[PDB]
Amino acid sequence: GPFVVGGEDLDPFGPRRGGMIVDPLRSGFPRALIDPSSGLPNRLPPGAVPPGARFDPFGPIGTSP
Amino acid sequence: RFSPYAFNGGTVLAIAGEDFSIVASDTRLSEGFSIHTRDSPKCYKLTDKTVIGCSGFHGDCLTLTKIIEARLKMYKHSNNKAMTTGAIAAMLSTILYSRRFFPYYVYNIIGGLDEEGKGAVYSFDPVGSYQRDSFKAGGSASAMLQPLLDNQVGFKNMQNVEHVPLSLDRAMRLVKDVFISAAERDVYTGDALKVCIVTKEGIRGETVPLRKD
Amino acid sequence: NQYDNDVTVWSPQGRIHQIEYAMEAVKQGSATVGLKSKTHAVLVALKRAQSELAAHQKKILHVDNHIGISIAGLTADARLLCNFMRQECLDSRFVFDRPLPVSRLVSLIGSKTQIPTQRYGRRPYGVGLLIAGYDDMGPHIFQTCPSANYFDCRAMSIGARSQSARTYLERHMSEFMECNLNELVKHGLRALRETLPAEQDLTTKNVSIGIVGKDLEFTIYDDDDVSPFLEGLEERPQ
Amino acid sequence: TTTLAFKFRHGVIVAADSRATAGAYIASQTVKKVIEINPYLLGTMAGGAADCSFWERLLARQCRIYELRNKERISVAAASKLLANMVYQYKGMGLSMGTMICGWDKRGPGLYYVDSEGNRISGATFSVGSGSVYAYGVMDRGYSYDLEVEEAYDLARRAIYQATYRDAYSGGSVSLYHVREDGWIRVSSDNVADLHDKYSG
Amino acid sequence: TTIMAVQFDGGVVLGADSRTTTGSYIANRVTDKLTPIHDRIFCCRSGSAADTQAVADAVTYQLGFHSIELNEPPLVHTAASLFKEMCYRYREDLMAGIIIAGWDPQEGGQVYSVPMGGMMVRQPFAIGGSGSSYIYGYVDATYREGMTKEECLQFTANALALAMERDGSSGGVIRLAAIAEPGVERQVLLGDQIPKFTIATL
Amino acid sequence: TQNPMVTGTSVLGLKFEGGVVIAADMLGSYGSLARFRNISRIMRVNNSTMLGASGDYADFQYLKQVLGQMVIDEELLGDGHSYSPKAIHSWLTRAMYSRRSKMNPLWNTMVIGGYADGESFLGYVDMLGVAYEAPSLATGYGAYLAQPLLREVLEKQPVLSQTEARELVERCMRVLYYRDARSYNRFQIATVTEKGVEIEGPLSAETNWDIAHM
Amino acid sequence: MAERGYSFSLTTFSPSGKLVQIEYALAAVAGGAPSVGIKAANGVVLATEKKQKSILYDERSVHKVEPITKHIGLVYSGMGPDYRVLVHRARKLAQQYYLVYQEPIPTAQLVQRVASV
Amino acid sequence: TTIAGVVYKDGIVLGADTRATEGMVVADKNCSKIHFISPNIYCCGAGTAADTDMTTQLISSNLELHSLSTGRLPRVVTANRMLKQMLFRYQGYIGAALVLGGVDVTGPHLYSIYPHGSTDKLPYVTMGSGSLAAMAVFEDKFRPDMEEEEAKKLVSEAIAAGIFNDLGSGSNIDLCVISKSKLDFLRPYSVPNKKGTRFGRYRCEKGTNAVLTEKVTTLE
Amino acid sequence: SEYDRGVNTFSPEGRLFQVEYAIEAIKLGSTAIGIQTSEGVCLAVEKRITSPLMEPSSIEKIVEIDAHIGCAMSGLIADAKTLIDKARVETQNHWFTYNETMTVESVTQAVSNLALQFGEEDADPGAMSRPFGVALLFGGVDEKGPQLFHMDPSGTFVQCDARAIGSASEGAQSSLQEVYHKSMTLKEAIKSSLIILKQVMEEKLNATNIELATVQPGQNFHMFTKEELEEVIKDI
Amino acid sequence: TGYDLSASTFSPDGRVFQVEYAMKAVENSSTAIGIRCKDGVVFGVEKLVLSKLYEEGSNKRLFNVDRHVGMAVAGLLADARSLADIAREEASNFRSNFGYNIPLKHLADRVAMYVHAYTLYSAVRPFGCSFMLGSYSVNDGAQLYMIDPSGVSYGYWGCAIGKARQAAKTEIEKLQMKEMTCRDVVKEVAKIIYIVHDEVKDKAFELELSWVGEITNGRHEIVPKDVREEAEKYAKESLKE
Repeated sequence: GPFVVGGEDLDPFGPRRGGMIVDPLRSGFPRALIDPSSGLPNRLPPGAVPPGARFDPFGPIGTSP
Repeated sequence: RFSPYAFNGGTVLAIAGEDFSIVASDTRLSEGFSIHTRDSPKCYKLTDKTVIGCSGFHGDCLTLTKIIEARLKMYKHSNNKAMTTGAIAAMLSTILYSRRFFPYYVYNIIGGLDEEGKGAVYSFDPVGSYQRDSFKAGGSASAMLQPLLDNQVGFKNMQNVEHVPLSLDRAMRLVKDVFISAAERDVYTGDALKVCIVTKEGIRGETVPLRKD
Repeated sequence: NQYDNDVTVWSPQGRIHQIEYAMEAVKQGSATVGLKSKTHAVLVALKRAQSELAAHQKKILHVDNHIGISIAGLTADARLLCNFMRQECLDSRFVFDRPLPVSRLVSLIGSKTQIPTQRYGRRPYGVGLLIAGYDDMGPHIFQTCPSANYFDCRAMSIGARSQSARTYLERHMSEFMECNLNELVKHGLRALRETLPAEQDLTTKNVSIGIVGKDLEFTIYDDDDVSPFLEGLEERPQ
Repeated sequence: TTTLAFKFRHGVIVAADSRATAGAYIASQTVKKVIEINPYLLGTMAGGAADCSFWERLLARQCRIYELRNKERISVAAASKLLANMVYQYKGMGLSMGTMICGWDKRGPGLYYVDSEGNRISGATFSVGSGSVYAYGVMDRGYSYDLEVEEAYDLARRAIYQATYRDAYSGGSVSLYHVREDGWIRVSSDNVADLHDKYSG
Repeated sequence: TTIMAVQFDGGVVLGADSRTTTGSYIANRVTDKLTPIHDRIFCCRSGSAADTQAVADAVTYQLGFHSIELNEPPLVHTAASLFKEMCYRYREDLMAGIIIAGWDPQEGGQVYSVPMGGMMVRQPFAIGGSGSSYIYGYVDATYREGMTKEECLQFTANALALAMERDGSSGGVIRLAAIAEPGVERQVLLGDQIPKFTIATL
Repeated sequence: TQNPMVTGTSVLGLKFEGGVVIAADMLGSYGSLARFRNISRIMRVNNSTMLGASGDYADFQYLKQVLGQMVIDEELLGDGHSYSPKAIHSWLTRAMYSRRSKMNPLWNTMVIGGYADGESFLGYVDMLGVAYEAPSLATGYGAYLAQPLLREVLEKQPVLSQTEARELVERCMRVLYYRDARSYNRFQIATVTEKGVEIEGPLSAETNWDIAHM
Repeated sequence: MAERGYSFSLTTFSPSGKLVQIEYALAAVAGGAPSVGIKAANGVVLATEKKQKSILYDERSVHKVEPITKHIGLVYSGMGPDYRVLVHRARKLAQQYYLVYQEPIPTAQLVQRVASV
Repeated sequence: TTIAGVVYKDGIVLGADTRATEGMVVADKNCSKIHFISPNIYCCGAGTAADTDMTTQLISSNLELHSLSTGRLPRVVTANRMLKQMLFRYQGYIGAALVLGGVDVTGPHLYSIYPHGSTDKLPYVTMGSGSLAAMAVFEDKFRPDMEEEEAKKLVSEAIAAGIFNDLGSGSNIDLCVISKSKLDFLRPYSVPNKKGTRFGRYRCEKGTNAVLTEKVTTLE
Repeated sequence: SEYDRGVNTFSPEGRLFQVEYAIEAIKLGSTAIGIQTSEGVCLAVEKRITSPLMEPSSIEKIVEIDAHIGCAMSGLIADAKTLIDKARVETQNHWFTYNETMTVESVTQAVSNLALQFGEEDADPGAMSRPFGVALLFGGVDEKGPQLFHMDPSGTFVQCDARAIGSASEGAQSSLQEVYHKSMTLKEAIKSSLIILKQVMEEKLNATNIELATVQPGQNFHMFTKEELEEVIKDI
Repeated sequence: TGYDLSASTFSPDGRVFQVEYAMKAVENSSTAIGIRCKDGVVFGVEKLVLSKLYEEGSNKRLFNVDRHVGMAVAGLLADARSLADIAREEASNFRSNFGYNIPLKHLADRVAMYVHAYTLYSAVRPFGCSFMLGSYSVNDGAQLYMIDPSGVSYGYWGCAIGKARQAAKTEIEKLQMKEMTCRDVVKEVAKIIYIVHDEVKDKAFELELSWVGEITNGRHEIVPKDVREEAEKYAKESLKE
């Protein structure tokens, strides 16, 4: 997944994506993937947290309902 | 499903001098929002002149370091001599590309001395694309530390500044300061800084504490 | 006769002649001596030169940081065995992160060398090894044979005219144990010199020394590193 | 990435930028995107740096073996065909390479474009990379087979400079190579800031 | 499906319902889910019918060959181990929860549970199938140490009747098997022989 | 293993002066159901090594069988060499990484405790091949609930006695029973010292429920 | 133990151009029990002698005349176990032919396949 | 498709409808769904028709080889074991479901075999899209140890219920009666459905069709 | 008479019969001489032309393994072709993997590891049925300076200051023992090699009867041209 | 002539001479004996010291096939080591498959079948060793089996293999082993080994003793040094008169 390389370095438009150098951290690697609903008795609705907004997890990873 | 990868943090920095090479890393191993351990250095001594730093998926780092050790022993047996820093870099590039379709999630920086005695630094992408550099930061705080090394070591975006050759003491101070800043701003960097200094007199290790929060 | 051409053919006397011929192949090689003290294991090999303008053939090889061997017999067979042992040691260090015990390596060598002696179209390994190692059990001297049999030895010599060396080792085995490194190497050198004719003397050209110990990795002294060990050796008693 | 190569009366001019990007982050500004395969053969990097470097190193090994076996240097067409056949076996597996094989052989100057999709076309002028459209425009406006050597150098430098100006994944310095009958030469390596001073000023 | 094996001093008591369903349609209402693996070893099958049948056939084959070779009666632990090995080697391809119960000259009555995944554990009693969830509290509150064979049969019949009443995938008749040193005794409970519990009304 | 079926909860490890202590509850859960309440998740490897595992119990049984066979073979050789806790840890790391690289992982997180040559060993291996040593360990939910307390005590007092280590382990077990829904109040405590490996159980923790009246 | 067989032919040409192993197999056949086959206008009769060396044998246990299909029969002269092997192979070949073409194999086709074996 | 079978006091009665459909269109009005396995064993098929045909043919060939080797009458248990092992090792990719019935030295046996490899030994079984109507008929009227005529009537009633209550079944009723002394392959056994008689005539005469080119080849 | 024994049977003296027979086969080849000096390595081989209609330029008894390694062969040249190809492939593989040049010793070891890989049973199709019938003289310049190596089908390889292989290897080696010394220059080595070749060759030495190549520090493998050979043979 | 070159060839008399030659090779080795008593099995090997340079315990002819199974060998030592590896693999596989320790009879049968597999083809050579298997368990008691190069396996009360096995058998027959214990059987085995050894023919030997039984809690192990010294002293004093 995040190991994509050379797609965007060869053609500005096209299905292929990726730069010249492989870097999962720069290609949407989950890093610490936490559910927004972690630490909650109920699951959050889809789109509750807008991307780019300051979010504080309600609990650690693994406490998702 | 099943994910064969995980991000365990860790920043690796290397600076090549005129007669020295420095490889530095933090000693914090993590996963998600937790800390696995506070003493897990990312620097490994390969030969008397070469030190490698590996960050990323920790299982891949362990396997890759063990494979590199085995290959160095094989080379010493087959050729009756130890590998050079450039030979190690080329071999590591081949090893990383051998897993092109299931890559090692490792950020590799090789720091040491070349055949002329000058400091050599090699930076690797996970599939083996590498080049020789004078300084390089890799890992979770690479984007934080690289511009500062460009400004301070490369004297970039500066005018009326003499390009004085980098000395060992100044490089050590700079490495300590940049890792202090990284520990300030990066959540994966902290709990210690381990510095390996590669000179013609051997390899010297040093430890500097960082903040634990 | 008709029983001496195949390794799968027993003789009416209960013997296999191809194995004995491979033992003769081992006996054809130049003499080497292995001996150990309480803390060190030493291999001294008498190298041979094809001509006056040819370098003396390598006889001591690196296997691991704690294991080295000296060969006598077919050199290609020796290289095959050395590669197998190196791979086994590397696998041990990769899987368990510890040096492979010497006895287990020797058992693996014997198991590998037994297989060709029982299958049609194969031949015994025509090389004999002296193995010097150090591990948690201390120093070890081992001898392997083309018959796939191996021996744990206090001291041993294989190759041409090794009987005199074995006699000297028999004489001085009582004091081999408490010797220091220099004394042990001198004992090994005297045993090796016992294999040489009177007109021939030990020199820096035809002597190779391999040493492993508690605080010392396996090291080979070949040409100029041999002179300190050669210095102090008395003249041949005749 | 912007790499260009064109043939003219005095050989093949090869130019490239030196910026490598990881997402929106500039990983390196000093990448050697022109690969010196041999003293007579050149290659270019576009797409995956590791892919291009590895497969052109394999091509260099193959060319050296060919020279040893046949006691004669491989041709540009044969080298490009070898690279194309090598990369066609992994088609659809994710390799991203766009390269130009440039050299001089018994047929004169040679210039082939080879990509991981399987294309292999000989041509006069080529441009590969994300900034290849701008370089194409500038080069086509300024190209002629009868160009002088200094004029060809200026054209290649200007085209790469404009491509780096308009493309976000192109930058660093312009590396210029000239392929002649007796091998190639590394002409220069000029930083984009110096070129901006020379051109705008 | 509800299956149940209980151990008493002289041996074991096995029980199962007889309903096989394809969705909500009962394809076989008189199914026999108690499979004899050897003379004194039975197995209770739950999950995929094809997987359990194939595994039981293979274990019967292997155990018969092993017993013929050794000229000795097989151990219940050996049958459980064969089931466990087969169910663990193919845990991704099989859907089989097995209960192995039998009698041994060396060990007496034994109940082994091999659930999906391929783990093996010895228990005083075991329950499996989709209907076993409804009777966990009942067997927890009702089981006691030292029950005789008749008490074990009554306990198994009661638990199976409750599970069949509550579970839609369970029903039909109750098949019981008692295994001891003298041999194996089998019986079928149907109609009014099945224990009755009155429905609470008003 | 793609989908673990019967799983074990957190396993704790703690080094003290003279050996290591390892604790794990005796429950195997089938999802949310507490199905097997008398299983042992701690194994004795040899006279100097013990092992406790979380995750799929069938995979743990397979690994127990393989490790026991390895120990049997090595003792059959009888040449004076025995596997150290570090060697067992390295072999486990290699096996887990090999399984992960084939997309057929052993769904387990194991704690290796040992005492050889007068020094304690505590090792962690997960299903992905991530391994490290630490003075204290806690897998699963214990990494969030039990590890902070052990780390706090070790930060105040780096070296603990056996009694203090056992008391801290009991407190961590009580906290895990309070706050972990997949845990049980019936656990084992295994200790390795110069005298060997000793496994104690079943044990229960004393619980307070006076906040129910608040 | 080694499961490999000999990869060289045991039947080879002689200086006179004869395969003597085939001639010796023919001698083995000629030393066998008599067998007779007669094609009549409306059928074929296969006859052979089966005289056991003792009365302790069970005459009803081993049959020298064997059916291959519902319309093909076999009888031999020579070595019995070889005949058993060829009978098994002929039955398998006929069943394969029926599986492919869904009609019973003609006698000529089965004869050709057995001769090929 | 409606296939059914019962065990009566002296043997096996198998029944099937003779309609084959491709989607919602009837392709064959007289389809034989009862397959020969051995002179004493027959099989009714459902599912992928080609899979059923090939599986029944292969098992019949193997049983013929087995009976030729042993010299004895084939057993229904042997056919059941072969079928279930072959189906299981393909993990249901061979979508053949079968009603297997026959009489041997042990008596009459009836099996239902499913594509994944699971079998059931029952006194009466139904299969196909009309299986539930036939099963209702069986559960309403079946009694153990029926006579041959009563069993034939019951199987015909079950197949008729499947035919008249399922859109995938129709046409005629085929019966296979197996006992230790005889085998009765009744095709057809009943004809409950027929084409309606013509009320008029269609226009179809010589010369109605225009022809561009014509080529005639004389066969000697 | 030649099939009484397998390819891997020991003699009562401890020698494989086939290896000894290959050693015997070597002695039928043309003489080749290698001399190693501090200034480089020189290789000289007798071409041994059979007919004047033959083109001597097609005989290649000296080959370039790499830019810094050369090989002289004696015996069955068709057998040496595959060994030379293996050596070239090994050098290129080492360059690919490590971005450096092989040492002469490692190349000789890699070639010698193929010598005993023969046998009938337990062999893949296309495996060697017999040992090679060639002796190889490997001369090159690496970080340890110029070096000369000798290889034989027994699998043994040694470093040599000056060695001769082929039919006249006995007389040439005795001549090599006298003329050679450590302080020898490259020109002296070439002159002595040509003198010994002229002594041992049946035909008169000329620019077409012989091959001569040199490897020196800072210079690639260089095969002498006809004018250079004419210059060297001018005064001997 | 030529009927004795392959194990896949019968002699006109109906003999396989290669197996007989392997047995002859076995008959040239030193003597190892094993005695079964009412509570265990004791093994004793007359290990010849060919050279004084060899370490003590070198070329040991007693093996631990399993935790409960011991092996005493005679003949070619490399073949014996390969057969010990085969027996170890068989025991490990049995425990892996069926989940419990292999019975000694079953292990003996498996290893004997493996040995017999080498007496049928020209591609392989019959094993040049014969060995004994001893074990003890609560359920099965003491068991002792011997396997010869032909692949024949029998259970024994007292067995001897090697150069002097008829004299060793005569010495063993004087023992009422069915009522003795391992403690006395160790001394008796030592005495028999010292009796059958040839001082004139053989320069020196080591006495290798091992046992499995209730005194060892069902484990096969080397007889402890104290008991070994007592047994050696008793054997020497019994040789003297």
